[PDB]
Amino acid sequence: VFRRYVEVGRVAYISFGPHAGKLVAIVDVIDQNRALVDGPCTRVRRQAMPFKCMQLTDFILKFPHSARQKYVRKAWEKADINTKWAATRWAKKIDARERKAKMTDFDRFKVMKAKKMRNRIIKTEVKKLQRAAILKASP
Amino acid sequence: SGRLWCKAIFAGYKRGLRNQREHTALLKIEGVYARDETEFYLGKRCAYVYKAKNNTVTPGGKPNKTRVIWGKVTRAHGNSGMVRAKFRSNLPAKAIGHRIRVMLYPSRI
Amino acid sequence: MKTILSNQTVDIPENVEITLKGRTVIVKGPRGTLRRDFNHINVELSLLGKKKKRLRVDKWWGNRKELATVRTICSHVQNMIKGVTLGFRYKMRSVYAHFPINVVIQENGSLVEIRNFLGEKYIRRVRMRTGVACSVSQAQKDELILEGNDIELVSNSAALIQQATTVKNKDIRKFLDGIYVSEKGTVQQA
Amino acid sequence: EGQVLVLDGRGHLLGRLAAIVAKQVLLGRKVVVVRCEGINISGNFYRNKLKYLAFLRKRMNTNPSRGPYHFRAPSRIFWRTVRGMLPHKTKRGQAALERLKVLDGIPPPYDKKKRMVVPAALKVVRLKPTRKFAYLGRLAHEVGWKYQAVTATLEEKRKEKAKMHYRKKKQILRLRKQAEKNVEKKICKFTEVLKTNGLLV
Amino acid sequence: KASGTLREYKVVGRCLPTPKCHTPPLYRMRIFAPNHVVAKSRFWYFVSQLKKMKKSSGEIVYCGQVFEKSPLRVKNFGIWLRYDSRSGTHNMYREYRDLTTAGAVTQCYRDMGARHRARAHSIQIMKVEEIAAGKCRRPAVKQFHDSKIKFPLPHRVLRRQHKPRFTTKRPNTFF
Amino acid sequence: SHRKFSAPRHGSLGFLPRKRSSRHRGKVKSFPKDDASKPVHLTAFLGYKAGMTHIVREVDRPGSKVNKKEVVEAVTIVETPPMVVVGIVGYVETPRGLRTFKTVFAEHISDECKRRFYKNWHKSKKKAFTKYCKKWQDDTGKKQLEKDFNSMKKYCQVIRIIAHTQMRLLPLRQKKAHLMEIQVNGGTVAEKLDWARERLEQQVPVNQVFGQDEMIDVIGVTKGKGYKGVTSRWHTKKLPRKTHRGLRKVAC
RNA sequence: ACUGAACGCCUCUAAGUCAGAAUCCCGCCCAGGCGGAACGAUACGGCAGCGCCGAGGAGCCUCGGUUGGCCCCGGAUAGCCGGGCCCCGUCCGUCCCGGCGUCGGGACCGGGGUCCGGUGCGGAGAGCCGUUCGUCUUGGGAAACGGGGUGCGGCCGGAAAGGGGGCCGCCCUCUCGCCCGUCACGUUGACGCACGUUCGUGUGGAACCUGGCGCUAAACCAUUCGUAGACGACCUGCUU
RNA sequence: UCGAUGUCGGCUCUUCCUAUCAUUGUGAAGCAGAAUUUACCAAGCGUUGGAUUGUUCACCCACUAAUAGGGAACGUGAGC
RNA sequence: UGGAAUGCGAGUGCCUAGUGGGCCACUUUUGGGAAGCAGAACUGGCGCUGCGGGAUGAACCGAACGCCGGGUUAAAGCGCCCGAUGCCGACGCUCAUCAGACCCCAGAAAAGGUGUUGGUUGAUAUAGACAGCAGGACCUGCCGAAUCAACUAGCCCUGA
RNA sequence: UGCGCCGCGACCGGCUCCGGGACGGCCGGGAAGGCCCGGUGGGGAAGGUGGCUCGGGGGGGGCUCACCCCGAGUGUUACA
Repeated sequence: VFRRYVEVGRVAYISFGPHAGKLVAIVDVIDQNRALVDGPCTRVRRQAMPFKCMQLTDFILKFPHSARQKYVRKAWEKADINTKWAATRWAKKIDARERKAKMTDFDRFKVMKAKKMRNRIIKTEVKKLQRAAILKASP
Repeated sequence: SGRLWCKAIFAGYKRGLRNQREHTALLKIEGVYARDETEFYLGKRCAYVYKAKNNTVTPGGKPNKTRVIWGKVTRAHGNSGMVRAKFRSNLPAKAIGHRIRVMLYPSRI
Repeated sequence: MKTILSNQTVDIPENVEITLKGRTVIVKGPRGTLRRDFNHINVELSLLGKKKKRLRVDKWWGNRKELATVRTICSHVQNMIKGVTLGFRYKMRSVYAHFPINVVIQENGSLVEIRNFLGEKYIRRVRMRTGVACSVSQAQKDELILEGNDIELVSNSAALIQQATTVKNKDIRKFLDGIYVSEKGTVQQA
Repeated sequence: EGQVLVLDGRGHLLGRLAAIVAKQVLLGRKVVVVRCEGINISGNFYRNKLKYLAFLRKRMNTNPSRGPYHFRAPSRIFWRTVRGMLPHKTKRGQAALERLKVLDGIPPPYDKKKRMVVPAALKVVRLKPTRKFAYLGRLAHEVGWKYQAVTATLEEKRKEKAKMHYRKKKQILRLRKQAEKNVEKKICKFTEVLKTNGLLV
Repeated sequence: KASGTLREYKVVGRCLPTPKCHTPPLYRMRIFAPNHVVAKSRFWYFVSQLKKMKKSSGEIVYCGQVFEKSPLRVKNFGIWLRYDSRSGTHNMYREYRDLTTAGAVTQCYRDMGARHRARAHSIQIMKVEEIAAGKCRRPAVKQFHDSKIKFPLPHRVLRRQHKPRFTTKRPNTFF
Repeated sequence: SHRKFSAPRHGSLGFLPRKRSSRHRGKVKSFPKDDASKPVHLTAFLGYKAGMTHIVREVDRPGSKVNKKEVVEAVTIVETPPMVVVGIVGYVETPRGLRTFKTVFAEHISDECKRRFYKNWHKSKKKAFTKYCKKWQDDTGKKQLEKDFNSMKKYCQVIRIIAHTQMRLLPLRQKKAHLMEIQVNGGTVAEKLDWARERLEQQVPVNQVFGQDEMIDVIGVTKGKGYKGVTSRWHTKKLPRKTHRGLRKVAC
């Protein structure tokens, strides 16, 4: 039933630590609560992180446990984890959530104008398809 | 054309368990539920707007039934977004659980 | 101590199809179908293989108490497998010293009437669980036969009549009267 | 937010929901709690049933009609747990208590409304999955609550009607997706503005 | 004593020079204490019960913190300790996995308090050494000696309660 | 210290309030449980206690000492003239209990039943139900009645009939009829309503409610005896003759 | 006692089941909340009161709060959400012979499956809807199967605790509104300043004038009764 | 508590406790049956009529399913 | 060279009221089974004293007081009553059909548990462990990797 | 010297609680860590990669051939 696994090479997303919003790779498992992680291509140096602050992703790198930074970096660059992450829907939601939080007052005004006009056109079409559906169902 | 104040609730006076100091009021501002979010509201003017029976003069208007006790947000309280405020006259106890406006007037942003 | 992984596997015969709706297990065989819910146990159930299918039970980060549920689930599923292929047949015998125990079967094996137990006039009527049929055996003089697919339903029905014929206010060591489960087996042997 | 806070009591824990409701109602908010029979209490049913029976034994032996009143409906059971969290002997506590409304089932005002949930009181969040718990509906029925079957049939009728309303909502939603594709040429500029600003990405 | 996250201190001391003994021997201990002030007090506690040397008749020649040599390497630690129970004193050997020697000792103080209600004043730590994976003895530590370690995170409790504090959607804990 | 010798308590706390009844007419507090498979029938009736006499009969219980022997048994005579159906009440089941949904009355209601609606019939103008009855005649009102029976059909779980006794036929000073709700049991709610509607304004004799040698329940108000001491009210032991300040009382 | 691990066997116990009592809880019975419901009748006749049409307004006093809305699946959590396809049952309306034939299709659900997407929920409550300076000259988009009139009717709307919307026709308002431009102004450009900006035609009370349709009663005392009773109270009768 | 808390016992009446005599449901025996003893859930219900004594206590006579033990200002005197 | 350090202005007379029932606590201590009993030593306290905390309380913990504004603490706390953890607090332990929950303090012991968690000591097991399938009557063959015993001490349970 | 009443602002000073930015000292003259395929190096193991052997599960082409994915050994850098 499970698909994501804490394992050596698993890429994880940090949620709330000092390194919130970074990607790390699991290098070793210290115990059931802590894992040795390394972020050589994401400006996170090797350290111990709790499993409570990391959200596992789909990407699994290939390196042995306790491998040094250069081998974690070679795997990260070979798999191109940075560009693959940016192409995911998880990252797109993150970037949309951050840019909506940065919306200015003038941008809020312009979104109001666009949303007002957009919903008028959609509402008109939804009504037309309603009438088509009810007429086709009951001629 | 629209509201120009933030919604706050007069939770109670600054107090211990068995001693109540009435010169300081404690406010809960809507949408502020952490100590680090209370910085914006420090020094903001706050108003207790109520209604009475007799008419009183209104600045820039005709006499009506609206009376105001003015105050300002002094500092944060707790680490859950509550603030404390000092009003020119100590607030009446009937206002506990009722609306207090935070007017955004003295602006730093 | 929380063990990382405890696992066990059950082999599924060729005459049985097992389907998993989460922790609900459906076992289908020549004698019928059985269903059982395991939502009270936090384990992961998997089906492995295209031919010679297997059921694997996994428990992660379990303590000693919840590691004991892995084999319990496996044993239950092995019971539903044998229930739909071989069935369950519990034979009972009537033991008496003076007063014969008269057993009459009504409603196609659903109601068991026991008369003259220790000579008294009260008629004991025991109702079998749904899907359990009671029969009077022709091989032995006084022996009952319970048949069904669910092992828990068949054995609960046997317990119902064994406790119905209980002796009161007398030394149970000496009187020894009653109907007792003699052997547990299968409807068909294979 | 504000206005009236309507809470679905199903799946919540009794005291943890009561503590949150008690503070909200002291802050001036009007609170409505529906489906109080779905409220859970930690610990096996027998232990919680014993707790209520000990409560039933408490009674003024000179005149029990004066004595403590043991309400058996789950809504009134919840009302009394919030009552013990409020200063109900003062005017402020009484006024706050009047702002609370508790209901068994979902009567006419409030099924055609969206109910809220308090995650800090949910059983799936606050209880370990291997710990036993009790249902307030069953516990109330075993101590004298008269209407659990009736509230069950009315719940079933409500869930059927809510199911038809949801299919109509789904058909509207899938029509709106088809409308979006149909007018993509004439709404592209407005969609572009929304995407740039974090909506619709 | 009490604890924060302990550090390791190398404390070297001796007796004051005397006409009988002009060059008294130097003694060294490894002390795990929250700060160097507590480390010196702990040094005098042990050396007085071992070598008949009191603080008033001696001096602390050196007291510095011992930094971890491989803080990015996962290790197994054996701790030899003795502690006082409510009835009797006992010798215990325990294992921990950690990145630093001090962190393993802090784990041991927490674990003694959790499992035996032992307070820090009732514990004496006499040996801490790094153990190879082949010489570990406790099953709790041995299960992480697996080059293909792999486990999911089954039932994640929502820790961000009270952030909305009132929501339409019930939380999902599968991930 | 403990009671020296044990004795059971005097009286029962199951009739505790021991006050004057708030009602003069007996009240059915629980009707027989409804069974939809049984035919449609009434469950109660109203009678009047005329007197007592004794009968002679021969009993038929085989193992008794009076088997096949003649016995004398006291009996009570309850005069039960037929009741007149004047209304229908519908009830819905709610999580707060049974709630009155809608009641419908007949077109013509006799004066003896209207007397129940007044405290001074002599001074009254007898205007009760004079506008309601016109609804049975008007075409718009007739449609509302049919809609009101249909709503009762699809929403009500309990159906009752409002019936009154005929005090013209009784030798009593009182002329005001007793009104009562009698629950209709058996069948479906639709069948109950159809049964009720067709015998609206009609007469129900007691033989269609009760039958011979059946065991029934009697509800009523006990004979009044006014203020009484503990000796008569609760049957406590009288205190000795030489007691000061009273014998007919509880000492402690 | 059952099934069954822990502990390859065993085990009533750990998860999960069964039978079980002068006990317990409810029922039956007694009372009936500063607790509700359905129904009936609602003021002399010439002086009047009262009810409905959200009645039509104009004004007054009083009690205060508040300062956009969300009209809803059921739920699971060692799993879920959304879409078409197969199987098992259901439903409407078009021809055929009110009722039949899958006679065929569209439109449908409920269940079990199968695929295809999504899942740190984006068909997202970290959300969505709406989002108002006012008029004027005029262009381009959008709409023109639209806006509004408690307009007027008509249909289907609903009982757990009457609040109910959508659809159809006929008129007028007709493309004015919504988005981007252009043009010309403002009873306030009131010359830096608070209680502004709403719900709202708010709750309660009394009154003024004007227009229709309606209504003409009971309760208590007194007098009787004795199915009642210390006194109150209660059960009764008084031109049929 | 001494500018006063009426005092032994009985009578009357209520409620409570269980450390259970009986009765409901059970487990054990040096439990064959009958009778009895040991223990568990358990205080719902019941636990009497008399001779002697001011007596509590005691003792005997006789029925009984049993004739268990206690508290409530050593319950209860503007109740006797 | 004012003959150690530190701190401090000292000396002295007359007249003199109330009091001369005490009580409590750490430590020490006598009689008593013991007592919220009786009797001592030292110091502090209550009495003479309010204030924050211990829900409440003479004596405990903190701190001693003219009327106020700001700031900060002590002891103690921060689910709600009730100010303050609405920290994405850390590691474990523990399920109780009488759970537990904070000095004085307001209720429990000996003895037990194959509940669960640690720890100590000894022993077996490739020639082959412990189980289980049986035989001879402690040995064997078949399954083929951990197991057995004693003790100890945390929470929970019986004792209650 | 004061406003009739209700208010607003500015800068200066005192106390106080906070927020940003930048500079330097010490340690084992910090411990680590990174890069140069570091070197043409030297050793040692296992939580042992590749290879080899044995057993298993899913592939293809047709039940041999075979493409993966496992488990168990053996083994010291090879395809980590």
